[PDB]
This record gives sequence, structure tokens and C-alpha cells, in this order.
Amino acid sequence: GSGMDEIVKVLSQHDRILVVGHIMPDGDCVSSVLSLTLGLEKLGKEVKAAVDYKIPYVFEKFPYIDKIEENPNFDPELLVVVNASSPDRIGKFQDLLDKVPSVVIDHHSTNTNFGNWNWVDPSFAATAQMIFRINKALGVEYDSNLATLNYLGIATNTGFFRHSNADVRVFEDAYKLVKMGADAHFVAKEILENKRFEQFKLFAEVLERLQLLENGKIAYSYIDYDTYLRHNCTDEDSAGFVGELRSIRGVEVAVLFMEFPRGKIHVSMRSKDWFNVNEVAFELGGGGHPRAAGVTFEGKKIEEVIPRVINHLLKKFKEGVES
Amino acid sequence: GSGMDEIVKVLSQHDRILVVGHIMPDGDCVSSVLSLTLGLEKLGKEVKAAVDYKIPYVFEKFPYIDKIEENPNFDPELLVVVNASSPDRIGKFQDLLDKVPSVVIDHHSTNTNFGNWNWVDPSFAATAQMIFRINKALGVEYDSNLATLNYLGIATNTGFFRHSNADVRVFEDAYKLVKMGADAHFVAKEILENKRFEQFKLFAEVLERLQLLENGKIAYSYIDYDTYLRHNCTDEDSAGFVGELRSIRGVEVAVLFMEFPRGKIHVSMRSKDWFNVNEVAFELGGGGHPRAAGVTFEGKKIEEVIPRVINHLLKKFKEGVES
Ligand SMILES: Nc1ncnc2c1ncn2[C@@H]1O[C@H](COP(=O)(O)O)[C@@H](O)[C@H]1O
Ligand SMILES: Nc1ncnc2c1ncn2[C@@H]1O[C@H](COP(=O)(O)O)[C@@H](O)[C@H]1O
Ligand SMILES: [Cl-]
Ligand SMILES: [Cl-]
Ligand SMILES: [Cl-]
Ligand SMILES: [Cl-]
Repeated sequence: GSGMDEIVKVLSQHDRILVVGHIMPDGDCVSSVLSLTLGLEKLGKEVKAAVDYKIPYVFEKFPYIDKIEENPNFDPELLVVVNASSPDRIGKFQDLLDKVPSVVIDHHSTNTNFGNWNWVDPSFAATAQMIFRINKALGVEYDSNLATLNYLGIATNTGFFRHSNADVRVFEDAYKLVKMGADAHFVAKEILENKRFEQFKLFAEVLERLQLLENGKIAYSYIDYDTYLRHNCTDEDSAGFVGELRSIRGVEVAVLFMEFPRGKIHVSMRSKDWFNVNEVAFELGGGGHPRAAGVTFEGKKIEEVIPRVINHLLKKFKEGVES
Repeated sequence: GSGMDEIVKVLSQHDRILVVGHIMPDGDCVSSVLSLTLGLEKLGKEVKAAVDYKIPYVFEKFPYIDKIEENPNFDPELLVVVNASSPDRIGKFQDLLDKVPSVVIDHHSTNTNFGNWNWVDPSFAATAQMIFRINKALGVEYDSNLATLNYLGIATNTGFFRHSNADVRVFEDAYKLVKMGADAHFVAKEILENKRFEQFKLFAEVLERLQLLENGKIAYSYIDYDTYLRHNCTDEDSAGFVGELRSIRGVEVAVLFMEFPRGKIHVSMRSKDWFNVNEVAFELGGGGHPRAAGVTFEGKKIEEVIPRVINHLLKKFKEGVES
């Protein structure tokens, strides 16, 4: 397993670079892609950024968001894949893995190490923190826009400094980026204050279906595909719903089952204090973090997935309570 | 107007000190009261902490919360009032202002300077930041519990680093406190993840009454007293509701009218980008910050307050749009 130094050397050695993020991009993906792309351009390299997916609405006002292309026309010397744990997550760009030397930079412990060089460090809360250190190691000078873009992923992946991954290194990075001009309020406003009215109606559906188990310590609900369509919503609109269920008093584990598209059931799990949802996720074929993890089923009825997941969660939860 | 140095000298000169916060205490009040009380105790002083109000549920697990007394039995040499902008806000302890020398420490620009010594600095987002600097100036050594307690007010008064008052000094303070052991995740979990089910039902009432004006740029709603009672709620339960209305896409100003107790109408105002709600608040007899401000009426029908406030807000908003 390569460290940062070997990645920095490899980046220094190539001058035509395609930086690729994952489908369904989140703040850390957008942050890592644009921060590395702009950093490498400041070294004079020829760099393009690509994500095989529509950029979500909340990113449309960020500086340089138009640098991320869905259909780049580029012949790179080097592929750099950021924040994507497996080749399927980069969509049509996985075809380049067979033709172009590749670097992987990722904080996900689930990363399959599919690059020729791989720097994977789960002690970071965000891949953006790794890009920050790469850019500094390369000699990149930050301006306010680059600082804002690199702050983005650290904020989003820690829930804006609320989750258990917000450790001293996260706060140090945020401080350094704000000192360099990162507009923390701009980032919060664009990410968190662009709610659709339909999102309130969709969450009302979640609350109607909400079920508590184990003396209120487990909360789960679901959104079926017809309900997304009924409210002109996609799974972009239910971002943050599972954390709202975790925020209920006395809840330790929250699970949200989301069918989107039809027959594709994503299970999002969150815990509050002590329960390791990643162990449940892993055993079901997914993965993630001790306090935030997920599983994705293809080709299943939601009526089959829900009781199987709840069954496994109850067994594990009862074991944990017994210590 | 005294600065920090004169306050530090005055604190150093007295050894029996009552630290008082304001009624309806928030995170900054609890943070400032306990951080200063514990800091002064580490200098060996005899210190009590007092708030003439029930401590809200979300603070009950914080370390040393039991140090805040509703009914202290103490004869202080010095009264220190933190985060309270006027004597009425400290309840029954305003009687001590006539008998005991008093120090005021506050970030609110509305502070009436009712102490014998007053350090009021609106450039701080939180009074807790001023207490942090006082404690360091006095030579206090932070442990993890004191760091957690001092972090609390900086986090709550910036919306956990989301609001426009989260400047480089806020992030520096947060970093320094987390480096000293502040448990940022504990604070977020206790403050933000203790929601009552009744709070979701109460917010559904807010959404039912929600009205948009000026091409969706103004949003307002209201909670009358009977509606609070119907949902076993008080105005503690509607904390954060007005920010949820601000978070609607395209909204620039959000206003929530809250009747609690009967006939007492509190108007909470939030803006997003540019509109100065403090100017509207001030003209109506309240005050606050450019992006968060309020007004409180006693003895009025909500049917009278709502159109008068909306009228003034519309006039000011239309003027601002014309630049
Ligand atoms: N099917 C899956 N396999 C592996 N990791 C997954 C996963 N679904 C989610 N995760 C990870 O778990 C965390 C929580 O995911 P989510 O926000 O979708 O609940 C994220 O960091 C995400 O990358
Ligand atoms: N009636 C009033 N007079 C002066 N300042 C007020 C006020 N009501 C609220 N504020 C201030 O305005 C900000 C927003 O108040 P609120 O959270 O109640 O909306 C807070 O910092 C608060 O101290
Ligand atoms: Cl731009
Ligand atoms: Cl992990
Ligand atoms: Cl204690
Ligand atoms: Cl101000």
C-alpha cells in the first residue's frame, strides 16, 4: 500500500491527468475532484475533471463546478480516481483502468485498491483532507476559491462538524482552510439551505411509516419508488433523512430503506453512541463506518429486504446490549 | 467601556463570586456560565452559578450542569452576569445589581451596560469566546470537560459552524478547544439529537400555516399558544424551526411568530444572503444581528402582530431590493 509520498511522486511525474469522481457525487466527491484538479493545474499540468453523473443542484453555484465534465474529450497519461471505493462507482470511466495507469486516493476502508497506485487512509474523515495534504506537498498556493472547495468535503462528510469523525485533525484542517479564505457560510448555505418543499412532504411520508423497536432504541422507515415519483423526488431529495431519524430522542440506530430506481433498494444505517452498524452492513454485503454504513440490493422487493435487514440488526443489537 | 484586561483585573480582585446567566438559557448561556464558574474555581475562588429558570433537557447530561442553581444561598462579593443583554433577562437576580458590584461580559450589541464594569464585544460570535479568553488570561488550565463546556457556546451560537458569524476566530477557538479535549460529537448529539416526536408534529403545524411572499423570497408562519398546548410543547420545542424555514430554496427572509405564554408573541427573524433583519427588529422594538434578530410583544393578539411585522418587513425588503 502506497502512502502520500508515492502518490505525490506519481502525480509529479505525469502532466496530462484526468481526475475522476464517483456517480451520485456528494460533497466529498465534488470537493476532492475540484480541489485536486485545480491544485494540479497550478503546477501547470493539463488536467480535466470528470464525473459520469448529473451534478446535484446544491453544487451549481460553487466556483469552477463547470470544470466537472460528464463527457470529457481527453487522452490522459494518468487517471486519478478520488473518493470512489470501487471501479463500478466511476461509471463509464472504468474503461480507462485497462488502458491508462491509475492512482486511487480515498478515505473509504472499503476501497478495493483498483489503481496501479493506491493511497487509502480511513483515519481521514474525508478524501478532501488527503487532497489538501497532497496539494500542500506539491507546493500549491491556496486562494479563497480553492480553500472553499477543499473545505466543502470536510464539512459535508462530518455533517458540518457534528459526527464522531470530526476529530482534532478535521478541526485543524477547517481552521487552516478558513484562515486561507474558505467561505464556510457560503458552503453551509448552498448545501443545507436549498431544501425543496417536496422534501418536507417526502419526509412526512417517512414519518408516517416510521416504526420503533427495542424500547425506542431502533427506528426505521422506508420510501418506495412510487412514493419518490408521487413527490417529484429522487434519492437526492432524501439525503439527510436517516440522520433526522437518528436525531430522535432515545434512538440508537436508525435505518432508512430507499427504493430508487425501481427494485434497487438502498439501506442507509446510522448509529448514535455505540452500536457498530458497519458490522451489520458488511454481513449483508455492504459496508461503511461504525456509525454510518449502508447496503444496496438489486432485484429485490422492499417487502423482502426490510424484514431481513431488521432481523439481522435486531440479532446484532441484542448481542451488543449483552456486551 | 471596559476591555478584557479591566474585567480580568476585577475578577482577580474578588474571591466570592456569583456567576449569573439569563432566563430561557441557550447553549451560549450554559457554556459561558459553567466555563467561567469552573475557571474561577481553578483560581481557588468561591464561586456559585445561577440561572433563574429550569435548565432545558438537552443540557442535562453535560458535565457540571448541576452547578447551575435556580435558588442559590450565597452572599457574593461580586456579581458576574454573562450573555445577558439587560437586567430583566436575569430574573430574580436583578435585585443583586443594587447591592453588589457587578461585571457584565457579553457579545450582544444590544447589551444595556448595566454592570459597574462592562466588557461588550459584538465581534465575537459567542460570549463563550470571551470567557475562553478571560480564562486563559487568568492562567486557567483546561481539561477535557472544561474544553467541552466552552466549545458548547461557540458551536450553538454559530449553528455548528453554519452561520455567517463563523469566522476564522470561531474556527480557531473550536480547533484549540478540540485539541484540548472538547468532545465535539458529544455536544452535537446532546444538543441536536434529542428531538421529541411532538416536535415533528409541531413543525407540521408550522408548515401548514406557512406563507410565501415576494416571489418566494419571504417565508413566514406562526404557532399560537393553543397549538403549543395541543402538542405538549413549549417554545423550547420550536428552537431551530425558523432556521428550517430559512433553509427553503429561494427564501431570503424567514419569520416565525410564536405565542408563548398566552398573549406573549415572540417574533424570530432569519435572513440568508443580504437582508438586514436587525433593522426591522430594532424599528419594532427588538434587536439582534443582521442575519438573526427578534422582537417580543406582550399583551397583543397574534392577529395584530403578524400583519404589522409583515408590513414593516415588506417595506424594508422592497427598499433593499431597490438598493
Ligand atoms: N453498499 C455499500 N457498500 C459499501 N459501503 C457503503 C455502501 N452503502 C453505503 N456505504 C458507505 O456507508 C456510508 C453511509 O452511506 P449512506 O449515506 O448511503 O447511508 C458512506 O460512507 C458510504 O460510502
Ligand atoms: N426582543 C429582542 N430584543 C433584542 N434582541 C433580541 C430580541 N429577540 C431576539 N433577540 C436577539 O436576536 C437573535 C435571534 O433571536 P431568536 O433566536 O429569538 O430569533 C438572538 O441573538 C437574540 O438575543
Ligand atoms: Cl467559477
Ligand atoms: Cl472506518
Ligand atoms: Cl459532572
Ligand atoms: Cl451585531
